[PDB]
Amino acid sequence: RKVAYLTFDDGPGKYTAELLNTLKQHDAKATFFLIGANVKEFPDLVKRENAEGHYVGMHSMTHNFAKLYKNGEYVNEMKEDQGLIANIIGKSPKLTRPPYGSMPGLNEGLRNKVVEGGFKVWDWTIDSLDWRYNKMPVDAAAAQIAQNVLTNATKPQEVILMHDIHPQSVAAVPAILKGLKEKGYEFEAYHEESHFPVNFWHDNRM
Amino acid sequence: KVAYLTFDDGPGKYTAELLNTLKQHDAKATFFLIGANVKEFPDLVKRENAEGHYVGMHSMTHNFAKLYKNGEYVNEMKEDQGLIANIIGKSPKLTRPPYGSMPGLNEGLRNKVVEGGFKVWDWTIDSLDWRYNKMPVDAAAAQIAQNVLTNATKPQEVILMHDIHPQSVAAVPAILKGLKEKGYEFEAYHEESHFPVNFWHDNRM
Amino acid sequence: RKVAYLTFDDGPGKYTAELLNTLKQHDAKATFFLIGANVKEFPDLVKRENAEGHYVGMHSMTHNFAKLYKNGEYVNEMKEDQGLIANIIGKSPKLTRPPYGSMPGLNEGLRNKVVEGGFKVWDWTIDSLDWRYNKMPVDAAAAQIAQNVLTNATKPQEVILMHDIHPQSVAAVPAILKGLKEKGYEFEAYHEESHFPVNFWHDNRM
Amino acid sequence: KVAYLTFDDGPGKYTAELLNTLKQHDAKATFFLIGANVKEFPDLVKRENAEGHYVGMHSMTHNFAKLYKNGEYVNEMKEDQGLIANIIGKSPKLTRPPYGSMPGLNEGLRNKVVEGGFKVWDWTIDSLDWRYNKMPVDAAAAQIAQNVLTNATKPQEVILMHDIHPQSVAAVPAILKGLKEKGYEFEAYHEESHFPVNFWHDNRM
Ligand SMILES: *O=[S@]([N])(=O)C1=NN=C([N]C([C])=O)S1
Ligand SMILES: CC(=O)Nc1nnc(S(N)(=O)=O)s1
Ligand SMILES: [Zn+2]
Ligand SMILES: [Zn+2]
Ligand SMILES: [Zn+2]
Repeated sequence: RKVAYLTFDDGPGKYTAELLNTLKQHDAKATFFLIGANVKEFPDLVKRENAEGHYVGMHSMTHNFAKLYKNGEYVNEMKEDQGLIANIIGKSPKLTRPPYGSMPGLNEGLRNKVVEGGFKVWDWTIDSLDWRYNKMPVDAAAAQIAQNVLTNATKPQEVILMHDIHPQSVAAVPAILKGLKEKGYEFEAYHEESHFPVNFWHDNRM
Repeated sequence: KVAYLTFDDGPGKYTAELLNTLKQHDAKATFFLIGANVKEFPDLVKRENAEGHYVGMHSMTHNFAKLYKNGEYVNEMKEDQGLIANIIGKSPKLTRPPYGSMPGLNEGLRNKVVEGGFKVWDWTIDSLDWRYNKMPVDAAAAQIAQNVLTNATKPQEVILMHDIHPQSVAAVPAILKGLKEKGYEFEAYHEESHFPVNFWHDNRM
Repeated sequence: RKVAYLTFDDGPGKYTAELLNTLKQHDAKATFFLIGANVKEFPDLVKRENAEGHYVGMHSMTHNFAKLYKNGEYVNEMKEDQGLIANIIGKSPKLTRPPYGSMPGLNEGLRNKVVEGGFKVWDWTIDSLDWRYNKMPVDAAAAQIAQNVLTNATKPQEVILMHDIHPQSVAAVPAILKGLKEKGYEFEAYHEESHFPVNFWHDNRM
Repeated sequence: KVAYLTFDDGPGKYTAELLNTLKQHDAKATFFLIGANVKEFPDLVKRENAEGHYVGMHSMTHNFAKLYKNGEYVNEMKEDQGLIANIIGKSPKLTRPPYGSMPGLNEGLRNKVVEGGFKVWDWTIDSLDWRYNKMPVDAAAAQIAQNVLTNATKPQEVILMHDIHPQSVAAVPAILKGLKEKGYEFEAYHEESHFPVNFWHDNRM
């Protein structure tokens, strides 16, 4: 049995909504890591993502490496975010997705507090790199970002990294969805009850 | 089968001469105008719209830094619209980016344009008139025409030309006769007829 | 009457020679814009690029936008860069390729000095974007770089921008020669005997 | 079909018993060792080569930022190779980058690795042994075995495992049994047999 966990980072944003509709059409559930500023300006998008079966998770407030990691504000920022997410969906999500990835910012110090505070941390196994295709016709970048993801679905579980704040990205996801599904994947959201670790540090306390 | 003639960087001194050649061939075209040329040639603007041609927008400065690296595009395009609306009494939606949307019109600016209510048009055929500048008008023109005819192949096509260069205006009469024999029709843009023609393949425009 | 002007920027470098061989294997000629620092340290690659029929032209000494344009060193650096190249190959090439392209750095005033100094200036009609595919498998980067270039060869002449100093770039060169050839192109170097303008300023003085 | 067992981050506590199970099933493997563990367990290092396995480098600091943002990868690999040679009297060339070559081994570094004479190896199969750390070894080993077995399809396979974890070494016995049933042979790397296995698909390594 194969499962493909789509994750969309640094949202929600102006393309988020159209992306929410493409999932709807393929009966496909997904996972969202949101920056707290976008949580404030697009709050109906949060509830929609949630109301529609997807996991809503944290991605810090500032998305700033210096503040997150060298000053150690990761746990604070993820908490404050969870605050906003909760005043909006009525659950405190515990899973977080570090800006720029846990490697190497989330040192053993932070990782210890990460665990002390109740949070889990996801990285990914597949980097669509969608956000680097910002300089070409959109139908074409989409086709490449799709090829990028399709040709790396091998392991029964894969955690695909995307960004819902870029048009080429959302444009890709249809081709992705068709493909993985015909490769035998199912498109599930993260489930806290079902947690398993996925991080660059091999640290199975997250 | 439809062909859309487009004329950038005007109005200017040959625009008059050009408007007549279009009149005589019962040909409607499209004009993307610079604000300062709109300020200086308001007569030509009134006539352009008067004669069935579409009147559209080509910014205020035709300045690459300001439009794209400073994100003034939608600002300049809009103030340009004011200028035009004060002369023809409608506010046009269609903009043609100086130097084209690629890549100056980033995903961000492309939001603001969509949000501001504008479409964006590029072209499919570059007459390349600017190569034959300050050159014998008809020598240059026959070549400008030759460029255009031989890249006319697709059912619809949009043609980049500049009515501020004499060899360009000179190439127009011959282009009209050649494209009709290819089975095209010579139309202006219609806002209700809108369809996307942009390098980004961005169908929100 | 289809001609493709392959151009290679920031060279020469550690992948340049392999590229020179693929070119000889497909008996195809191309154009090289070179950085003076690379001129000096790979001088035998300059002499050979020239020796094998390709055009050798200048790409400045510092590839530094502030110095080239906001200080107006373009003409200077392009003449000094020429100086080195002449001392290796014995001709003073006329054609320059501005770092980051003439738009917008090469203003009315610089462009004046350019025309005054005898030089010509080229940009391109296709940006392969090769240099951006730095963060994925190389065989896969090449393929996208190839489709990027193959799907934009439309005009009778096209000037293709590439960098001979990245591995993914030279790997696309094979696939590209294959595809354009059956799309009807011939691979020539720039000949100053046959110069014509190609720039963003539409300035046919250069 | 040939199957290449690799063991990272060692030697350590369980390396010895692993070596008995390998010797016991007439099985040859590949060990990528860390310089501090080479200094601490020379008899294991000495033993590993002596029993026909390959001994390779997995860095000096297993520290992602030093290796790749500071380009100390080659340096740490050269120094590690040294420590290792002082024990087995040859200098190995095959390295296994901590955290895999993607994406920390840039074109710049991949150059230096090729210049310095080294190859680089990633894996085909990730045992995922690290998930079941500090867990019931019985269960953990069983799942770990399955993980690997359920991914044995390609004629050649390079498997990532860690001989510093009890659950991994415990899994090895059953892994050898399943793959030996799928007709695999269990070879060690040989440098004169080298072929590229890296995420970059850089066939210079
Ligand atoms: O989508 S995010 N959280 O902005 C990113 N996480 N890692 C990224 N890129 C690199 C190079 O680390 S982006
Ligand atoms: C974004 C961008 O401008 N890329 C480049 N344009 N020309 C380049 S050069 N001097 O290496 O060939 S890079
Ligand atoms: Zn992010
Ligand atoms: Zn213009
Ligand atoms: Zn390791």
